[PDB]
Amino acid sequence: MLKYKEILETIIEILKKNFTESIFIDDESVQGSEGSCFFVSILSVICTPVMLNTNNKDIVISIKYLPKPQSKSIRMYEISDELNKLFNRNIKVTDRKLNITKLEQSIKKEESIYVLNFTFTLNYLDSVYEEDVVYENMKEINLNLGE
Amino acid sequence: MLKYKEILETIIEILKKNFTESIFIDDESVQGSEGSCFFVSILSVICTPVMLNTNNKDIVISIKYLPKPQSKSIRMYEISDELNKLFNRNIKVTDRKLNITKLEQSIKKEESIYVLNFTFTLNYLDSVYEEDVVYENMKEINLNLGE
Amino acid sequence: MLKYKEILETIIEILKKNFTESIFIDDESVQGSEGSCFFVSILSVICTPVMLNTNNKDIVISIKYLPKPQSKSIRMYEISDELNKLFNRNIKVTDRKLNITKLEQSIKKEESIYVLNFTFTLNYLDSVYEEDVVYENMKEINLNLGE
Amino acid sequence: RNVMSGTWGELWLDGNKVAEVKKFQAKMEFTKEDIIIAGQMGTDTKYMGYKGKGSITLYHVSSRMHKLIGEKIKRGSEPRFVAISKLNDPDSYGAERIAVKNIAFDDLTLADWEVGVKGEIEAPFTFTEYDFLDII
Amino acid sequence: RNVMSGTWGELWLDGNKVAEVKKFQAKMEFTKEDIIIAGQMGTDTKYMGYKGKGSITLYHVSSRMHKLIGEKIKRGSEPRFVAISKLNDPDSYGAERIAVKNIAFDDLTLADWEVGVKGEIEAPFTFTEYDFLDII
Amino acid sequence: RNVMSGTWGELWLDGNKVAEVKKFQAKMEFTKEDIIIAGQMGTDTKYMGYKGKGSITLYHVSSRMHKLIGEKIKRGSEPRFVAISKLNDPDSYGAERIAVKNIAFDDLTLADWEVGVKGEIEAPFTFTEYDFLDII
Amino acid sequence: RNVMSGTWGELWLDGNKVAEVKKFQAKMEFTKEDIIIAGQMGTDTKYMGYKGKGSITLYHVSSRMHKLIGEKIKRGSEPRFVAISKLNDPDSYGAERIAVKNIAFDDLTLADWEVGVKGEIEAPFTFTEYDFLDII
Amino acid sequence: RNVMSGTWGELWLDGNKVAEVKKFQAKMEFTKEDIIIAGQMGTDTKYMGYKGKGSITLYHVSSRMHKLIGEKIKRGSEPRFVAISKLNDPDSYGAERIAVKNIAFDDLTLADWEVGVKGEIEAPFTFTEYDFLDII
Amino acid sequence: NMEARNVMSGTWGELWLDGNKVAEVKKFQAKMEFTKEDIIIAGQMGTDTKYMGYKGKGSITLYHVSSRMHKLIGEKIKRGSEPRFVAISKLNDPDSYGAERIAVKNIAFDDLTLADWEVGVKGEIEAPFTFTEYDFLDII
Amino acid sequence: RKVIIDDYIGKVTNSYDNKCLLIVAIKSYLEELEKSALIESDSTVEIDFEAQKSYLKSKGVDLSYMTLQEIKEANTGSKVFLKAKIKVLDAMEDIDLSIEI
Repeated sequence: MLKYKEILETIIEILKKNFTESIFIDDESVQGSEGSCFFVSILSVICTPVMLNTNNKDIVISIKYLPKPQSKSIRMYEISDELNKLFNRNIKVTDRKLNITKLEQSIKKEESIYVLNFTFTLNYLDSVYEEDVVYENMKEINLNLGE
Repeated sequence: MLKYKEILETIIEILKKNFTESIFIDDESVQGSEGSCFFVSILSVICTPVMLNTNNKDIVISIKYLPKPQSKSIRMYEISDELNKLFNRNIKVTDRKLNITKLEQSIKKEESIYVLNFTFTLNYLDSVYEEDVVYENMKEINLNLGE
Repeated sequence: MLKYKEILETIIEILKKNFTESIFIDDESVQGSEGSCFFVSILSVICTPVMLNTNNKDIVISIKYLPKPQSKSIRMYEISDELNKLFNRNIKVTDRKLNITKLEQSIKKEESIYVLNFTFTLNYLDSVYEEDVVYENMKEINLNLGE
Repeated sequence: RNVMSGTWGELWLDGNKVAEVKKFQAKMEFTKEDIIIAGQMGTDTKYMGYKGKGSITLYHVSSRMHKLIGEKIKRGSEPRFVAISKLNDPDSYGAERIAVKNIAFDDLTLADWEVGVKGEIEAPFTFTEYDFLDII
Repeated sequence: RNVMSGTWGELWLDGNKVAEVKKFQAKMEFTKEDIIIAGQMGTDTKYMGYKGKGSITLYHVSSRMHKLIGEKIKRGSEPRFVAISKLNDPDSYGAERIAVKNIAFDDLTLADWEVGVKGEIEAPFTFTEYDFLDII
Repeated sequence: RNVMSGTWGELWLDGNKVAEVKKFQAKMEFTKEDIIIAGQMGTDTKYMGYKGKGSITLYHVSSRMHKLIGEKIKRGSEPRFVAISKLNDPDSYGAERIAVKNIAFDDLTLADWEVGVKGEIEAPFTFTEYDFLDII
Repeated sequence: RNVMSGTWGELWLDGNKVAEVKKFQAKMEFTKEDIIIAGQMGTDTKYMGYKGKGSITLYHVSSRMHKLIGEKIKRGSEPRFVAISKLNDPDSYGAERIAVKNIAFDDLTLADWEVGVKGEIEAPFTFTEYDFLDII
Repeated sequence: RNVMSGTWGELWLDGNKVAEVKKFQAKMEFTKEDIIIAGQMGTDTKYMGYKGKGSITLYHVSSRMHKLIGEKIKRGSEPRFVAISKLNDPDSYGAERIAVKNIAFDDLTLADWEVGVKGEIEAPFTFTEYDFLDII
Repeated sequence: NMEARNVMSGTWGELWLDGNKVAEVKKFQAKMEFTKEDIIIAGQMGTDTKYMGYKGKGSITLYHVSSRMHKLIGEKIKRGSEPRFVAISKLNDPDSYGAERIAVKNIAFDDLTLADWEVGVKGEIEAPFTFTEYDFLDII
Repeated sequence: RKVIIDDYIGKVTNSYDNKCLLIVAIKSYLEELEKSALIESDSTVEIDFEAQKSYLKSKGVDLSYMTLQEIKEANTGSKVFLKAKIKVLDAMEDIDLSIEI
């Protein structure tokens, strides 16, 4: 199928190319940072079977910006537009393009500071694993007919 | 009927075969562990009568992964795929196969650390116990007819 | 009518016969216990008038199991099945049988430990009190007819 | 001032008190014909008769309707009944009773049940004449 | 007093017990004609017959209906059956049974399924005469 | 005991397996005429024939229906097909297959789409005769 | 495998690209007659023709429909158009185009607005013949 | 690009500006006849006329409709009016105006009110010819 | 005895014309119209009738599958010779008490339909006839 | 043979679904022969159960405690067993006529 690690790596690489601030995945590193660090995680995954062999996946991906130094909220408002410019229609992961159904963003205060939370959802259909027995071609067909 | 202990044992055995990290069922042991331990429990069970003798059961099963050492979130993202690869369509418990209606997964922070929560629901019909009196076959039938 | 004390006594007696662990009704006793104690209570009662003289009652009854010693969660999973074996269809209270509409069970952590919560609802119709005046039979009937 | 609540409702059918009754309803529908009169834009109507309609809704405590009408319906003779409805809310000032006569039932429900649902029976009927007792 | 719950319902079809049955229902609908009598505003009705209708709803455990009627329907001969319904709630005082005779089914459902949905089959029927056993 | 779930459903159309199929349904509806017999209140019915009806629902993965019937519909000749439906739930004891023959489709959907919605196609059809394989 | 999403939909009307289009739909409905053949219970059908139907839904950005058909409708001559629909989802393997010819519109919407609601226009149409480009 | 919002809508009726107007709507519905041509499966249509329909919805600020048409309706002479609708969203590039002529109203609402609800009046109308001003 | 299922249905009939089975048959009807004259007898108010003979009439309606009716009589009619045919009708309903069969003889047709069609309408051909004799075969 | 050997030999995988497809094809062929009145009606084509059972017993298969459906689903290597039932009308060769005086 398609691996979540690959999606996370692709998004992290895009952010690395387009921004100069560091990108972290675990909370300890963002706590230990000196300031202006990103945070990337996969919020939730929902799987529903629509066919015998295929599932339907909705993945919500969360991006966080936490500016530590004072008077950097204007930097957050600048960064919002640059983030918006990248994730418009679809992204390409392992020679496959996945749609982006909607974008959501909110500015809320966490603990003692305000943070920016940028989210979007991916929708695509994927196939479950199965094992198929191999049969050889038909060679002899016996047909006996009676009363 | 079908016992919940058997379902839990089957899932624990599957996880034991497919993963090298330890599996625990209780909170104290996962607290006392040194790191990278699993947690398996049955979240909820709903019973509804659909016929005279049968009930309808929906069981939600929760799997947790708590990586204690730093910089193990990428390990969590790796483990998500391997967990996904196992529980696609159905599982076999006591020569009976139970369907998996949907899968759900979320990454949230609990206390001071982030954890992975993998859940899915099983749906099957099961029969309640009853006691039936035994009767002997009919031997003599009396039929008197009048006005 | 039918008294709630009788229902609670019947359930407590059933649990006493079928289980060896102690059964308590008040929180102080379960706090003071050394381990592996039950807890029985009536969660909520809803009364709705469906006719002039009768009401409709929905009673939700809660059973709790709190294993104090370490490594007793497997005992909790064993006890779940034994509880399920008893409350399938109906219970008999004061020569009257009351239906069990649905069953619900959940495993959640309270304070520092995990507990098992087993609930079910009873549905039956019951009559309100009234005082009826007694009249004597008709003896004399006067009928005068005119224009 | 208070409006009567339907909780205080009692029904007598064929001289027997109906212990279980969820609701009762009886209505008289008129018959009118359009008449156009020369020189007038507005259209007038002439009243030519009326019809009586109603229904009952009661819980399936017993087999009342069968014992009432079952064998006679098969035989070919249709019975007629009289029903009395009383509505006396203690908050309101007075009570109200109505006698409905020459009742005929539209249908008969032999059996109807579903898993997890208490049984209910509703039987529509048609009547001809009514009488009023204890008007408000 | 308690009202019978439909959880305690059993059905016998063609002398075989139907293990899976979600609901059962049988009704008799009367036929009436409006009659207007000179000198009376109220309109009366004359009872001229009746019709029997009903339906079953059962889970798709097996292929019962096909084995019942499939080949005979193609051949051109329509079979008739007898069904028995029993409703015995332990809370209520007594039980109730009805025998429905001369049953004919309206349609046949060869196959019906959807992803993520358990199959259900419902088959309406029409009957002529009924008999009553264990009247409450 | 378990009831077969529709997730385990496969369909073969014209000898080709249909990979994408959301639901399948086929039904036989009977034709009856009311007959009134002198001296009897109940009304009886006579069976005169049947009609086959059904439909499919499949995702818009490819242009299957056009390649099937589009040019022949314009030319003036209507093709007929055979469809096979298989339902095999592993929990249930056995499987079930049906062959539906002499299928004719009611309509053709050239294009249908909307912003933010995955495409779905449903095509009703009528059939004449059926054959049964692997009865449960 | 992925199912095409309608977000990637484009429409050309009368040789001009329609920038705003919410949904597009075109269907062919067949005409059938019931035929009963002696000695057979199943009823067969004969195909006698077809009709083309569809509609568009687009935002009220400009006055396109009026400039298209308004004066000619009053004059007494009805124009016919050709519309092309393209559906190319990048996830899916290929694209699909259809040419719909001899289009005639059912109605014209002069003005329609409400407080707090963005305007939308939907115009049903009927067509006769279609041609296929870039089949999948 | 922006789509016009209906908040910026103004209506002139009979040369007087209608201050309170919730929505306005006017449409032309065509009349078509099915024509079958020998040798063609597809069915064509002939356009034979059109009908104009619409409605207004306005708050019950004053008694406008009565002062407009009440006495003349009773007298037996039906008046005709002209209404102008203007839609000018500042975000959009231009404005749009339409003149609707030969208007006749379908009904009159003398009074309509309910406890706790602000009054609203809606009056459908039919028109014959329209003229266009300030086409976008 | 009497029951709804016993009533015969028309779907189960079939017709043989000139020894060849006709499969595209919609309906078949035969009848015998008696001839009676009113006679007034002195002293009695009620009029009485005397039977003198009968006339046979009928018709056949069939789908326009093929041009069967032309090949029978089209060329013979122009030359001046009129052919006579024999038809057999069998009505066999599985529910009813068996089947009844009747042979209708000396059939002469009333008209010939060269062409009849309309756009959007399926084709049908109906032909009325007259006969003189009949037999009973396997009457119920 | 022009239906069986021409196409279904060496060109189609031996799976139970393909067996069902072949059965459907053979039945559809037999319907045409029935319609021409060559054979009688109600001719059935289905899997030869006994021959398949014997072949399965020939190899190392424990036929006990196996469902009939489980027996039919078994893959018999590269051979297919089918059985058909058709009826043919014979000519008149004997007559028994009775006369009552």
